[PDB]
Amino acid sequence: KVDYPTLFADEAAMNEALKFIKNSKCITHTQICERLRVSVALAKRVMRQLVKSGDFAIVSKSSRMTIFKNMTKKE
Amino acid sequence: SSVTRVPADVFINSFAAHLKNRGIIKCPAFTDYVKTGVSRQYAPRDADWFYIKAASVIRHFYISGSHSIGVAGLARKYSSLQKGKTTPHHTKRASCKVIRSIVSQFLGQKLLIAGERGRHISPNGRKMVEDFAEGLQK
Amino acid sequence: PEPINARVIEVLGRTSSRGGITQVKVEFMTGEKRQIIRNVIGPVRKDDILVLMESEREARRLR
Amino acid sequence: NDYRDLLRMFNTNIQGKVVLECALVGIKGIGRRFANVALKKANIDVHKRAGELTAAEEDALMKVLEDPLSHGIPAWMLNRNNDFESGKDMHILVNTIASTHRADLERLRKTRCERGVRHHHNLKVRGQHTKSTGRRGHVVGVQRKK
Amino acid sequence: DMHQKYTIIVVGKDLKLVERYVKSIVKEGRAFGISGPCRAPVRRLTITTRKSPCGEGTNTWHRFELRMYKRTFWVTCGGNDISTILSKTVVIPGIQVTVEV
Amino acid sequence: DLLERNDIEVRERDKYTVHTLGKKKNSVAVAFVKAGKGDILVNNVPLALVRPEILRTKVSEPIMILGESLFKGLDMNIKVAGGGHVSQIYAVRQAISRGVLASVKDEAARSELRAKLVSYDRQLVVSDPRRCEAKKFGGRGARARRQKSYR
Amino acid sequence: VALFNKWPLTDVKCQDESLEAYISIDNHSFVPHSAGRWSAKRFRKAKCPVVERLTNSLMMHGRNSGKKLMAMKTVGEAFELINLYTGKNPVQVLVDAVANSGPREDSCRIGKGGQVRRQSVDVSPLRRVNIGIYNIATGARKAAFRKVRPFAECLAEEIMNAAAGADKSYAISQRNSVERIAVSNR
RNA sequence: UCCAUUGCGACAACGAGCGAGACCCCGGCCGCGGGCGCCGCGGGACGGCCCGCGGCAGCGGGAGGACGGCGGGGCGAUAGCAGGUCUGUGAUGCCCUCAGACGCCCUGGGCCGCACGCGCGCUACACUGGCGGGGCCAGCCGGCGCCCGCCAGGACGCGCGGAGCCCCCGCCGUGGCCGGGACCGCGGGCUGGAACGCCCCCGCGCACCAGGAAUGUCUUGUAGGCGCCCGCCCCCACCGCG
Repeated sequence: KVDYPTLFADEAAMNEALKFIKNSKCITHTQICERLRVSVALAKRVMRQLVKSGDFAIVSKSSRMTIFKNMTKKE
Repeated sequence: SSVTRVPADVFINSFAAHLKNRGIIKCPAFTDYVKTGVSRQYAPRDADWFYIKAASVIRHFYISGSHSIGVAGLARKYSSLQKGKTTPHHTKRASCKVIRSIVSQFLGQKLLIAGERGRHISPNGRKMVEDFAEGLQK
Repeated sequence: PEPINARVIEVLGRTSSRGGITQVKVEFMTGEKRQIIRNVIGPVRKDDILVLMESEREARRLR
Repeated sequence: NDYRDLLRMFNTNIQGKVVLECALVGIKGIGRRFANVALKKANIDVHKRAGELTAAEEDALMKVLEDPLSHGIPAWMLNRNNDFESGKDMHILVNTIASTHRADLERLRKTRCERGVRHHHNLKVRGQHTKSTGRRGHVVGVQRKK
Repeated sequence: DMHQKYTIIVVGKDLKLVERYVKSIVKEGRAFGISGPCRAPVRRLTITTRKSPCGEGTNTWHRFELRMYKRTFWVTCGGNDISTILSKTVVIPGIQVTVEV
Repeated sequence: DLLERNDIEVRERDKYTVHTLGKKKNSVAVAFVKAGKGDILVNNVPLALVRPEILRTKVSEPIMILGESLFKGLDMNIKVAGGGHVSQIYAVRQAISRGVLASVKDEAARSELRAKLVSYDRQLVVSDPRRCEAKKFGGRGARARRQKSYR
Repeated sequence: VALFNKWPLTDVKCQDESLEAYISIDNHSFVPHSAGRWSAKRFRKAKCPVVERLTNSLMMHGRNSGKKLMAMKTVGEAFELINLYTGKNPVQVLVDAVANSGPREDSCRIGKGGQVRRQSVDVSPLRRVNIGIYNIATGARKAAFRKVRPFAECLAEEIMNAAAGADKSYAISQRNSVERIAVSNR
């Protein structure tokens, strides 16, 4: 009765999620976490690093909902 | 005025970063351990909660100015209600000791010089706080 | 088979014993001008376009 | 991330998800008087996976619990402020909670009192709500020796 | 003339009675530099009692309200002049006149 | 807070030329206009500054429907007291819109320009009679009663 | 271009003649808080903007009752998501969804005399719009209990799938279910 | 025809009346005097007018318009009930106890005991939710300061002053959970002749993961949601009037 609470070793697991993020055109902060087996707290952090990379573009900014689509996803 | 134009959230957060370089106030240890309020569910996790409260009191102070705000007055800006009881909740005050330290410490830095019913900003402080706002908007 | 668009030429009376139903006199918006009273629930006014009908069921004006 | 799930201490498993804070109040609950007044800070990280926490950080944490006054935690956070024993202010840990509960209940029986009868007979003590409120489970004044 | 400032305050249940006493104080004071009358916000005295003496019935409640209106008149005069004004003012029994030096 | 002489009590001298009242849900906003350099600030606070950021777009309705040349240059100082939060914004909106109308003043067909604003938003020039109702004996709220045990 | 500075209200068109006068997309203030006392009169869906009518519908369930503002936010995040789901005008997806989620066929009992067996009744062309804005929102609400998906995207799931004649949303599977009740109880 | 013998017509009935109306209380708005406390006195939406029907009374659709044809309230006929209260009383009949008193004072009880069953309530079941600091906002109509103490509170004083929800950015995975807040150990106090009253701090994490029959209560500032004040009261609200 569970998913994958945290346990985000940043090796191949972390590389698979951002490649999955390279596969999905648009991403939702709660949605990715259950889209790819992980908790919500992990979901915002990698995307923020993608925002630091400039590979993530935000459209709505709120404490409840933050949405990201890859700047280079059109490739 | 630009101090009414700096959004309250932006003013308060930005002011405390240089107040950290300033070394003004000096938040004590027991206060950073205790949970603010007599109705709060558990302690705020801000860690620099005392320093962040200090940017909160002196901004609302600029608007209050001459009329003055006593120890209860700044507690009023952050007044909350208990969220965990079988019976309904009646509103109550926040903690007096933490608030009494924040403007008493501010009296020490001479930005606030007060001698009236409770507390008022020294003109040098009103000008300087307003000057931080002058930097904030433009 | 498609819900036939209809023109509510006029509203008749509220019946069904709870007043809930409001049977109305109707005419075909699409068709050779077939016009018959039909049973309607919810608010209706004249010149309404009712595109929710099979046409065969026929209602009546006695109430 | 070396999340390191389990890392059980005090005979109570923890989690790789729990933040370093809930991990102690969640040490069976029993054994941690919480509200995180000192727990929120201690010397440990505020919000990280609790297994990732290094043993050295965990060991210092074990020491602060072992001597609360030495950490600088005020007496009001600790549970046994005056003590009916050697009268010395002390914290309560997991095993001592139920030993001290035996101490509180068995003392109650030896020193017979209304507060003991309202526990040996299983009546709720203090509230006097054994009248018309708790049909709930049958933990209400019943009786039937004969 | 030691022109003392007197504040005259009138509290009364009836608006009809109050206006008449207010008019007399204004009328008497034109010779003495009377400041115009100040009308108070109505002072509500609501008492709510369930009407039934016994407990029978859906308790219905009597809201019994007494309205107090107070009138402030500032006068700068000698101590005697208010007394001369007093004979002329029409005294309504039970209405209160308050002389505040 | 409540119908005081707070209409102009805060400001002394610099008599602001226009006085226009806006009221929604027990919230009083008197609009003071001096025809300056595009100061639409109300409550001594910027138009962009608001309690609900999303709500600000509604309070810019005369600005979008009526010519911007009006709001391009004006001067404002509004005393809003009373109201929960959103009550204050519509009252503010009634005030400023009436304040722009008071500025038009001399043109006789001032109403015709204003009615484009009524057509897009009715009550932008009108005050609602909607006010809180009262409870009665046996009723927890204004239009209810204690749940009845037997029909 | 007046919807959240985007999604022009003018661009939206009446795709269906089934309900036309009742859908109003002509007078919307950007982010339609629209608190405007539309309770008097029995015939004014023009007065209640459809998006704001949905706003009223979204607050519900007792805990969120009264929170019209939490709906204005709910519509905006879903509309961005709809724009991200399909480059089309999200308000147009709303016109299609409300038309495609309200019941074409319902059957009340309508026993004029005694025995009551549900009798087939064509719905009023105003009635369909009211239920559609109710069912779409309730589609998100029905699955807003322990769902990982937040309410806003829950609504965005409902409007887009049911927008065409395809049925995946609870709201449209309700219209098809009640249509079937009125095909059986004819 | 109207909520209504509410009318208009017509009639061995013809005139009266009492209910309903009228009236009064508060708002929808404005004007005059004023004013500290915006508060006293007037007026004003009249089914008036438009269109359709109306014997006519009325009747819809309408526009102007603060407001559409009672604002939110009170006062409420004749006739009853073997309804309730002798336990509010200088409202009291009959009848009892009249000093080892059913008189009247003190001291300790009890109504706070008490399977199950109920008759209202209250808080929950979380994800439009938490819990987060931190932008706040009232209307009843209300006083604050300073200093110690986590608070609880206490001292020393001066007469003086405002909610929550929500809105903020955050922290947070669907875990009886950081949901919920029970039960209940350990202290700090309050006030009171006295806690057995209460609050705060720190344990603790009850049930409960959307409620079967069978029920209620309500159409706009309404339902719900969320707080303030009072009544009583040393103490103490979930109650009630607001």
